[PDB]
Amino acid sequence: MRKLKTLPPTLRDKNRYIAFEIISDGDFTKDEVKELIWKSSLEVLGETGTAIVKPWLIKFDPNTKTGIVRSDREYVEYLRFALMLVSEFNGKRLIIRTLGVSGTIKRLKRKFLAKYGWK
Amino acid sequence: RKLKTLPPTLRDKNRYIAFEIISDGDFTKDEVKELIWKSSLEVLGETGTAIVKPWLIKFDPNTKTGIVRSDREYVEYLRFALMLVSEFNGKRLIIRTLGVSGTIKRLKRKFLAKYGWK
Amino acid sequence: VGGGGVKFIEMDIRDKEAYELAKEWFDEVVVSIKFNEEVDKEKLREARKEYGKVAILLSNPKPSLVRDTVQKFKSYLIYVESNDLRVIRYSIEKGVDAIISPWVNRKDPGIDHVLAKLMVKKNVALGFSLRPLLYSNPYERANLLRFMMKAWKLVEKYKVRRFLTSSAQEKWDVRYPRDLISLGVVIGMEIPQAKASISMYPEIILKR
Amino acid sequence: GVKFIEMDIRDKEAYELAKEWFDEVVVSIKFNEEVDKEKLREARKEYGKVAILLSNPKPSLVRDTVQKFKSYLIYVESNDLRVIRYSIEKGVDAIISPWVNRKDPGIDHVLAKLMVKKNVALGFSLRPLLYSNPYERANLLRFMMKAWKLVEKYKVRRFLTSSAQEKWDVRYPRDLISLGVVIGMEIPQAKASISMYPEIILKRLK
Ligand SMILES: CCCCCCCCO[C@@H]1O[C@H](CO)[C@@H](O)[C@H](O)[C@H]1O
Ligand SMILES: CCCCCCCCO[C@@H]1O[C@H](CO)[C@@H](O)[C@H](O)[C@H]1O
Repeated sequence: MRKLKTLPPTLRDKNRYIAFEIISDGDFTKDEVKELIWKSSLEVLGETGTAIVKPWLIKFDPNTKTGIVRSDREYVEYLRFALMLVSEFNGKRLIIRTLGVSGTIKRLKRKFLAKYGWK
Repeated sequence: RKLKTLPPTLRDKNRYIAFEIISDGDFTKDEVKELIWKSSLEVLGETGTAIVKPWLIKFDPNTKTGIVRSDREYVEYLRFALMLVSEFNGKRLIIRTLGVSGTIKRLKRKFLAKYGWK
Repeated sequence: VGGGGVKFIEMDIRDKEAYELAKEWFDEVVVSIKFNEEVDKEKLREARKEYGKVAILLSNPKPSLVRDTVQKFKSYLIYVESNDLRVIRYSIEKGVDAIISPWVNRKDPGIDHVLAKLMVKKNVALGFSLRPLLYSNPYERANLLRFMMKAWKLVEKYKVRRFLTSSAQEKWDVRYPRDLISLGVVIGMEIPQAKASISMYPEIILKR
Repeated sequence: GVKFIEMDIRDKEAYELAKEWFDEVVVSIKFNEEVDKEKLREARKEYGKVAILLSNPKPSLVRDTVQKFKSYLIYVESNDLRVIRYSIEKGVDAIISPWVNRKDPGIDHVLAKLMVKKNVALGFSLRPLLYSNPYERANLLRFMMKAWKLVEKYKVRRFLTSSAQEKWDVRYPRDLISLGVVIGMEIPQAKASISMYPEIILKRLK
């Protein structure tokens, strides 16, 4: 149907993108990563903090276990904190490590993920 | 043994909230402390709860009224968390905040005296 | 609680007992009568004499049902509940009194900057309901809060008339004025603006 | 070129991982009753930089340790104010997460003042936060927030650490930084907590 229209360059949500890598013995699917990020956010930041930070998984590459997660521009450290507190999901231990942060997806990829074959 | 009260500049700045629980069931002090912490944790998260610092000072089963402390700058966030409570231990309830004060003494004199406090 | 402070109004109570409770905390209460087929001119007229201030609430209405109501009942307040942008659009164009929580059952605020200005042009108001938040699970509540936060930004910028309400369907859904206000604060409103959403703005809506 | 240091790694595997992310890593060897001179000796050989970690020690063990082991970094972790104060008076290099197991930060303005005088640093560990329930995490964070405030006000030496007991407890430097930010530090302050300050604390071993 007729989806809403973008939004003025002053009301539009301001974002930052986080490039991350999951260190683990077990594999993870795109869906598990989306789920574990929502889960940690809800626990660590709560329903309110989650609505403020607006964690949003852009993409996850199961092969290299790297991905991109978006957050409100001004609360990147809170999302980094929620990700850091993750220790395991679905019986698989893991460590999420943030590789870098950028104002755009294109810049993030170029300096932090090209190395992992993103392009 | 026992830390010393921090200097006024470093001590926590608090607000005390007087509230009343509306419901057909009864609640113990333990149940109230629990539902407050449960809601704060869910609504505000672990981080938010650490910032808000919710703390039940006292609850009176007889009149279903009590006092809960909160960081001065985040009273509205605790108020919100309290408002989202609708049932606890199988009993429907509505929490209503009666008022706020910077001290317990002033809080009671102003909103809880009518309920027989102090 | 009834005179000393500011006159608080509850624009959206949908239950008898809720009303009785709301009447104890709010100076004025508006009871909404839900219609999803036709506007029972009977119950609507009798309900208006049992509560006083009443309004017609259309949920997921057909564009046709809206047109018929905006005419035949120009003396009643007409509220619209839809998660359909097409129905939301039309309702705004037809001059209805308010759109209630368009974000419910959607994945967006249910309102953008163009509809925000269209509302202002047709004098249509935006209602922010507490109820959806009450019964939602953690994931749902986070999404609702995000949508409402955005909705508030659009409304505050384009000065769209707005109001907070419990949209109570049961006694237990009602909340005291000062508490209901925290919902507005949490989604972005300054305390003074939250208060205005349950007093000043309701006035304007009832001004007609 | 900005060196990052992990001041408290307590496991072999953890050390291996930490060394991949931090320029310098200090391995803490825990002791309860006595300081195994043999164990401690072999530790320094395998890792190089080692710290003696007294876990809820009795004053005597503290005095004894600082007496004949000053050459080694000395860490004290306990939830007892008496031991905490005494350890600070004795001049240990650091007090680690005193708030653990307490209903308060385990530190006040008086103790903070004593720490800056006796050159004792406060260690903010991540581990307690990793495997604790929601209620515990909230309280731990509250206390850490207060501790930070005191540390900042009185300029007490401080550092952020994973206090890792397993490789799974270790975190990348810039992530560890976010913990500092969440408890009240500015990004620059958190960075210094894992670089500049560790440097100063290790100075003594010159
Ligand atoms: C879990 C929800 C977290 C929402 C983010 C709250 C950020 C407010 O947090 C505060 O920010 C101030 C900076 O102005 C700092 O000086 C304070 O120490 C810090 O607690
Ligand atoms: C539970 C922890 C709550 C921390 C409070 C975070 C406040 C930042 O949140 C912001 O506050 C602004 C008000 O100045 C609002 O206008 C914004 O919409 C809101 O996102």
